[PDB]
Amino acid sequence: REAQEAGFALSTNGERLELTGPGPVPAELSARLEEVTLGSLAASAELEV
Amino acid sequence: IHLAEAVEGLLLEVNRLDELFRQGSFLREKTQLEARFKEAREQQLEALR
Amino acid sequence: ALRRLRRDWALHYLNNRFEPLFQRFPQARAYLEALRARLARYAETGEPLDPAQWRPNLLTSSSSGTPPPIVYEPYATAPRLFGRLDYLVDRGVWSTN
Repeated sequence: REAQEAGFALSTNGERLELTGPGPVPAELSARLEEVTLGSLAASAELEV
Repeated sequence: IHLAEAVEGLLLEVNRLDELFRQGSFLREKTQLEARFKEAREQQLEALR
Repeated sequence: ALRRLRRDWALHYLNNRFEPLFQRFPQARAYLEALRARLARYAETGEPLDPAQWRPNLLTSSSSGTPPPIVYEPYATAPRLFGRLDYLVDRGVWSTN
């Protein structure tokens, strides 16, 4: 959602994610991107534990 | 014994460090960093082009 | 530069974690700082911190002095007197902590 307000679609390749839209993505939205991917990794690990 | 337990807490602080590196603020800083670097590389590449 | 960023962010975080410990164990200032230097390093280099090369070896329990520590070694061998430095064999290589 916070990507689509910025005019980007959240494309999935796996657990890794990219953004679809014109030009380079904003720094904050990319930050949120790596944030959610790292958080998903950590959440999977703590799911295991 | 108190030093031993404090060191146990400190050794656990590795997970706090990792979760800090997943936080929003640090990730925003990191993305601003590589964004400056990428735009500088783009500036060089575009001068060359 | 991002390794530097991880390092100094970790240092800023660990300073507020170590200040109460610097107050509580002023004699351990050399140790704690060293430990901190290993934590922040783990933040940048990502080397896994082994919690056996950084756990303080509390050799023997604290004594109250009443009764004092009375140690009778009827069988006095250099290991039993000065303690021995145990070792481990990893692929047959000698190492210890």
